[PDB]
This record gives sequence, structure tokens and C-alpha cells, in this order.
Amino acid sequence: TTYADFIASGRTGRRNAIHD
Amino acid sequence: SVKEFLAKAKEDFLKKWENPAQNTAHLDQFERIKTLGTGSFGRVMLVKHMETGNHYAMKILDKQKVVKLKQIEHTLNEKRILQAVNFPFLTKLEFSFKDNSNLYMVMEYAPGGEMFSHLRRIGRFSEPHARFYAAQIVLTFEYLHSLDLIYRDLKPENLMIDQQGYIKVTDFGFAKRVKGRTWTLCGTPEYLAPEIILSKGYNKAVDWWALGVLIYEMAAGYPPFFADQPIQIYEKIVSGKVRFPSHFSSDLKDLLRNLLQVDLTKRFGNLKNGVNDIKNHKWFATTDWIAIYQRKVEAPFIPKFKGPGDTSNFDDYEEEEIRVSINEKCGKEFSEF
Ligand SMILES: Clc1ccc(C2(c3ccc(-c4ncnc5[nH]cnc45)cc3)CCNCC2)cc1
Repeated sequence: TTYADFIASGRTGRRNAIHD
Repeated sequence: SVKEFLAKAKEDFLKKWENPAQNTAHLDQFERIKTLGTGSFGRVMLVKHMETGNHYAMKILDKQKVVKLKQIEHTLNEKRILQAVNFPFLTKLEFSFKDNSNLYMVMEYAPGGEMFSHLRRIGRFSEPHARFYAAQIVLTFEYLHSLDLIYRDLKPENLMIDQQGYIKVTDFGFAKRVKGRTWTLCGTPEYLAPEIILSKGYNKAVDWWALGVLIYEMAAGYPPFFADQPIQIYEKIVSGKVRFPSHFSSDLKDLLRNLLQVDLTKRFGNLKNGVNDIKNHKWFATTDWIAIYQRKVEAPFIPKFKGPGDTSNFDDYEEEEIRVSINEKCGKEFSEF
């Protein structure tokens, strides 16, 4: 499931901003 | 009316924008209680203002770290904007100051914690629950955009819940007052509009794309474009394909198709009719926009509130000194702060 793929990913914690 | 409210709002903003408040407190006027969260060049702490006993959130930025990360002008933007705005779903600065080492911004404390925490824990929000938050974002952006401000970092991590269950948009590190196009590559991967990723000049339309991502994430429990690495996420965002969970209502999907629209001539919020294309969409049919602004709608989630200065809705972070050098750092860079 997409839920399961999300929870198993490394991006379920607080996500940092990007910048140049 | 809306147009009249926003005109008066702009008169209030411009006066403060052109003559910013400066050096309106000192660190010794506050008691530091706990770290609410951290960033690359700073942290936000719960503090108590000793004069009043009022609790505030205090954002502490290390000047040398801001310089190293090339965020000088962006930080000046943040302070200048936040001292000048005033809106129910934003935390304006109550005070600001600096010392030898740090920059300080003091704002109303939201004790309900981050929307992020509740969203991940609960899994997802119902459509009514997601709509209640979305309405407050729609009004905030209408306010901000009318002042020629772009926000550029919408995500659940930046949305704090107050004692009444209403939200505060926080962290204006990438906010900018700009009338034309701007070019800075900034934001959070999952929330970047395709224009940003493809290095085009972009405008406030990126905030409306970001709203699409937020609404999707709140309703699904995960964002429309994710992967293990940002580059994979950027590939998904540009490709022009999104999938909706089967539980998404017809109305929700249509709103999202119009918000997550790569074609800027078609993206809701960026058309001739402006924000009203969003406000008058079927998905918002049950939204009383004035009642939300007035904070008369009952929140679908009200947080645990055990008392003043309660931090139970925030995570724990290792507490570190606020060290103040005997020598002034970066005096010229932050002179206007
Ligand atoms: Cl430098 C820095 C430090 C911490 C934050 C975060 C942050 C934490 C708390 C608050 C905050 N909490 C409570 N009340 C507030 N009023 C204004 N900001 C508040 C705002 C931003 C951003 C969202 N994820 C957690 C860290 C951003 C930037």
C-alpha cells in the first residue's frame, strides 16, 4: 500500500528545507 | 468587505514595513524554560516574560551560522516582515533584539504543538478536519499575498496548533516581499512547485501549489510526491502525474487537480478570479469564511492543555547554553535587525 511505502520511507520525520 | 479589510491591513503593514521596530527587549527580561525545536542556525524556546508573566516562543538565531549558511538577507526578511504583519493565523513579533552572538525574535506561544506531530500520530485527518485547517491557510495567503509577500515554506512542520485548535503559520525564514518574479531555490522538496525545481522565475503561485500538497497530505496522511531521495521527489513533481486515495471525495480531487496544476494559466489562486476560485470551490461550500477568520467555528481537534507554559505537545530536545560572546559578531551584516 502507499501508506506502507510511506511509513517504510526515510521521509516520515520532520523534513528540512533546501536552499542554494 | 474583503477588499476593504485588506486595504486597511496594507496601510497598517506599510507603516511598520517602512519603519521597523528594533531593540524592543533584552535577553535578561525573559526566563528560558525549554527548547520547542531546532533548525540549522538556531532554535525556538518557550520563555516567560518576567515583567508580565506572559509565555512566549523565542526564536534564537546564531549570527555566525546564519552568515555561514548565506541566510543573512532571508533572516532580515523574516524579522522585517514578522514585525510588520498582524493576522489571526500568524505570530507577529511581540519583541525583537540582538546581542554580540545571537538574533532574537519573540512571538506568541502556541501550546498545541506542531500539526506535523498530530498528523503523523493520528495518521490522517478527515476532510472536514483538513478543510478547517486549509481555510485558515487560504485566508493567511490571501492576506500575505495582498501585501506582496510570498511565504515559500508551507508544510505541517511549520503549522502550530493553539489552545483553541486554530493554527499559526510559523517560520518566515524564506518569506519575501516582491512585486515581480523571484528566483531563489528554496522550500522543502515535497512542497516545491515545478517552476522552482526547473529554475524558472516564479511568483506567489508557488504558495497555492504548496497548499495543494498540504491538503493532500492532511487528507491522505502522506504527500502526493514522495521517495527516499529528493531527486526522486523532483522527478515525480515535474512529471505531471498525481494519484488520489480512493477515499478522497470527488470535490477534493477536483480542488487538488486545480491546485497541483503545472500549467500556471490554469492553477487556482493564480487566475483572473484570484483566491475566490479557491474560496468558492465546492469542497469549501460548507466553509463560512468570516466565521473562521473570526474564530467562531468549533475546532475539530482541541489539544491537551494542562496549564500555562505546558510543553507536553512538543518533543524533547537536548538543552544547550545560550552563550553570548564578549565580542560582537557580524555587526554590519545585521545592523538593521
Ligand atoms: Cl531556527 C528554527 C527552529 C525551530 C523551528 C521549528 C519551530 C518550532 C516551534 C515553533 C513555535 N512553537 C510554538 N509557538 C510558536 N510561536 C511561534 N513559533 C512557535 C516554531 C517553529 C520549525 C517547525 N518544526 C519544529 C522546529 C524552525 C526554525
